[PDB]
Amino acid sequence: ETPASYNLAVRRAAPAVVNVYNRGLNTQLEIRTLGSGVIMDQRGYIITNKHVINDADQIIVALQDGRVFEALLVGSDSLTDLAVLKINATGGLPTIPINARRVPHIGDVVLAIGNPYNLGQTITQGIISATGRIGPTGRQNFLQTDASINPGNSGGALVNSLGELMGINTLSFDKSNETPEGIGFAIPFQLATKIMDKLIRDGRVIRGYIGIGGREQLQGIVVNEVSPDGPAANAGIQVNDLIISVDNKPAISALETMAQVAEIRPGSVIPVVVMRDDKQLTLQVTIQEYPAT
Amino acid sequence: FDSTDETPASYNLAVRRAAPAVVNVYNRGLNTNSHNQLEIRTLGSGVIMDQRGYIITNKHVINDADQIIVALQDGRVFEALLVGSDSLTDLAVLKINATGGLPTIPINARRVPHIGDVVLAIGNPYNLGQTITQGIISATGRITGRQNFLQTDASINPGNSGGALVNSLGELMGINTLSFDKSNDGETPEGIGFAIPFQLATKIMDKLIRDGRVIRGYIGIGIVVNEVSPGPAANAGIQVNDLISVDNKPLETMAQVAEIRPGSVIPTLQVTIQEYPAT
Amino acid sequence: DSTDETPASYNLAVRRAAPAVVNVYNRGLNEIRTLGSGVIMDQRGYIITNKHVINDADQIIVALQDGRVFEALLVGSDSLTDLAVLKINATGGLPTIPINARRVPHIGDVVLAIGNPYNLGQTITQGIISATGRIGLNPTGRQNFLQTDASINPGNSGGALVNSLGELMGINTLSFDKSNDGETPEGIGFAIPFQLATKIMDKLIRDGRVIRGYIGIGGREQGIVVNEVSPDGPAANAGIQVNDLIISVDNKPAISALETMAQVAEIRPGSVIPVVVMRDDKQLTLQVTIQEYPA
Repeated sequence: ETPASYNLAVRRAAPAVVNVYNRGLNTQLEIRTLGSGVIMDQRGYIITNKHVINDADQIIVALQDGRVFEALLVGSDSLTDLAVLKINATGGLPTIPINARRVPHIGDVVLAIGNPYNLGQTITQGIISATGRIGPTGRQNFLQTDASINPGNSGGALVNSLGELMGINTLSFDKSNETPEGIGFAIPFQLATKIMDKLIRDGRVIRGYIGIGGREQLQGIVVNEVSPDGPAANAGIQVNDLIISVDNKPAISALETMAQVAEIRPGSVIPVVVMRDDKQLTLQVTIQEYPAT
Repeated sequence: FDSTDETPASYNLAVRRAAPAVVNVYNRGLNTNSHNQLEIRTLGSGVIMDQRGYIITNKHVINDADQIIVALQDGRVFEALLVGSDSLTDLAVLKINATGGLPTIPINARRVPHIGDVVLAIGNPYNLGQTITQGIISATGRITGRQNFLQTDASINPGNSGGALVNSLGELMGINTLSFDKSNDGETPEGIGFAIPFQLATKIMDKLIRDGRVIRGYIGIGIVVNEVSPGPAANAGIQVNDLISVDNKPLETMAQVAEIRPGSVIPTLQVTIQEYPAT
Repeated sequence: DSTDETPASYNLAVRRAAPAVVNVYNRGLNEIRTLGSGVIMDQRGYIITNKHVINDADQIIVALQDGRVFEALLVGSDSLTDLAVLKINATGGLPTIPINARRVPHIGDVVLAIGNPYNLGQTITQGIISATGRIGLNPTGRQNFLQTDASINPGNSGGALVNSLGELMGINTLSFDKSNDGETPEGIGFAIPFQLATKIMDKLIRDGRVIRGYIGIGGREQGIVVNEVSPDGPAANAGIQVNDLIISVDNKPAISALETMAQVAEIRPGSVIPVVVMRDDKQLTLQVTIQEYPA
C-alpha cells in the first residue's frame, strides 16, 4: 500500500531546478531580485526569466545538492521574458527531463518547482488550466496553471507527473476584480527550448521584422498598422490590404505567420501577396531585424 | 530513464467530456451612463444540461442583464433567453436556439459525491477563457440560508460562477457559485469555494423549464410553531403554540414541504398546501 | 456511460483520518476567544494541537465529528514548536489518527489537510508536500516544518495533515502571509511532522513540558563561532570564551549550526560531553555538563 505521490517527478526534475539570485552593489552586494532556473543540458546552460536577472551585477545560481556557481548571462529576450545563464561545472550536472514530442493537454497534473520567497525549493501541485494563453505581443503563448505560483517561482520549472518539463513559470495573475487564486502562467517548453537554442547560438534572439501590425472572400491576415520606414511601408504595403501569402507560405494565421517572419534571416527579400480593391498584389519586401526594446 | 513510453497523470478525460458543455456567459447591458454602448456588466459561466439548449448558470451572473450572450468553446455565440431563475438557490436557466446540436454536461444521477473526490472547476475566470482548476470536495451540505453546498478547494475565481464542477469521470458534481471572501484578520481565504450539488441543480432546472419559475410548497409556518402565516397555517386551525407528523413523515421538513404541489392537502389538523410567493 | 467507472478520490484517506480530527475551542470571559483543530493520537484521549491555539484558555472545549463534546485538560505546552497536548475522558472508544512510524514523508506526496477553517466545519483540502525541514517564516527555532500547498486557513491549526493512505504526516501549524510588493502568498503552509509531533507529545505526557539540553552559547557558521556565552551557563562554567571557533560536539562534528542545536537538545540535562574548539589555531577538548534549557 503506497500513498499517491508525485515524488517521482520531484526526484526527476527538482534537482535540475536551481535558485537564481540577482545581486547588486550599493554605495556592498545585496539581493535585489531572486527567482529560479532550470538546467536544460549538461553544458550548464540554464533557462530563466529575463526579469529575474535584469541589471544583475552578479548572478548566483544555487543548486539543491549544495553547489553554488556564478552564472554567466548568455543572453536574454525581453520579448518572451526569457534568459539563459551559463555555469562551468567540473562535476556532473542534473538536467531537466525534456520530451519534445510530448503535447501538454489541459487537465494534465503539473508540479511547479521554484524558490518562493527564498524559503528553498518548493514543490506545488496543480493541473494545466489552459493552453495557448496570451497575456498583447502574443509571443508568450502561456500555459495557464493552478499550481501555487509565487514570487520566486519565475524561471522555475513546471513539470508533469513524469517530471517532464512542460513550461517555465513566468507569471502569476495579479489583476483585481480581490486576489486571483490558482492562476499562473508558464512559457511552453517548446518555446523555452526554441529561445534557449537561439540565445546560446546568437547571444540573443534574432527575429525577422516586416514592420506590420495586423490581425487575422479570401483568407488572409489583415494589416492594421504599418511601421514607418518599415519593410512593409517601403515595399508599398498598406493597412487596409489583406495579406494572402508571406514568403511563399499561406497567411492562414496571424500568429503562425509572425513566427515564420521571426525565422527569416534579416536582409532577405521575400514575396508578400495582398488584396487591394479585390485585386491580388505581389509586393517584394526586405526583412529587417526586430527593433530593440 | 525514458518517459516517452510513460503516460502523465491527466484529468484531460474529464475535460474533453465536460468542458465542451461549459459555456461562457456574458451579462451585457447598454451603458445609459455613457452613450448606450454595450458593455459587459458581469461575466460568468454556464453549463449546457440538455440538447434542447437549456443552460444552467448563477442568477447573480445574469442579474440586471440587458442582454445575455452565451459563447461556446467551439466558437459559436448565442443570445440566450432567460428561461427562469431562483434567488434561493442562485440558479438560473438559459435557452439557446441552436439549429444544429450542442454539447451536454455528463450527468450521472446515481453518482454520489464523496468528500475527497477529485474535482475539476470549469469556468471563465477574469474572461481569460475556459479555465480548468483541480481540487477536491472539501465538504458536503455546507450551506446561512437553507442552501446545500459542495465545498471545494479547486481554485475558484470571478467568472467561474454558473460553471461546472466535475469529478475525474467528468460527471457533473456541482455548479460553482460562491467563494469564501470573509476575513478575520484581513487575510484572504484560500481554497474555499462552493458549488450547488447537481442533484439540486437538475431539480431546480427541470422546475424552471416547466413553470418558468420554481414553485415550491408553502405551509405558512420538539418543534413549536410560534406564528402562522395568514394562510395555509391559519387555516385548519393551527394554533400559535401548536405542537410531530407531516404527510405521514417524521431542515428535513422545509425541504420536503417545498416539493409539495400547491392544491394538495396534508393532515388532526388538515392543511392545504398552496404556492409560496417568492420574488 | 461513465456511470460504471470509478471517480478519482482521496475519500479513503478522509474516512480513516477525519473522525480522529477534532475541533478545539478556546474560551475566555470578559465565550469562544479562539478556535482551531486537534488530532487524537492515542486511545487514552491525548490530542495534539498548536500551543498558540489554546494559549490563555480558561477552558478548552473539544468537539468530535461523531458528535461527542469534552472539556480538555492541558497536559503541557511547548512554546518552541508551538505544540500542546490535551486530555479528555473517552467512553466507548475514540477515532484515532492513523500513524505509521515506518512511513517516511516524501516531497510530492499527496496530502489532505483536515481542519475547521473559519469554523465552517471539518474541511478537507488537497495538496502535496512542498518541502521538508523548512525553518518556517522565522529562521530561528529549527522548526523543521513540512511545507504544503494544500489550502491551509485559520482553523486548521493543530489539525491533521495526512497522505492519501490516511497516515498522519504532520500537524498543520502555520500559514505564510508575509507580504512584500503587496504579495499574497499562495499555497505555502507549514506542518509539524508526525514523528516529531509524536516525540513532543510523549515528552509532554511524561512531563508537563519538554526538556532539552542547553549549553549557554549563541554562534554562527568548518566550525561554529560563539558570539554570545550565557552567564553561569553550561559553557560559562566550562570557560568557553567569545570569538572562539567550535569544531565538534559530543563526538559529532559541528558542520551545520542547525543539525547541532538539535543534537544538544537531545542530550539529557546533566550528561557530560566533549566539545572541541579551535582557539588561537589550537585544538582544545573541553568538558561541559549539559543543563536544561531556561524555562
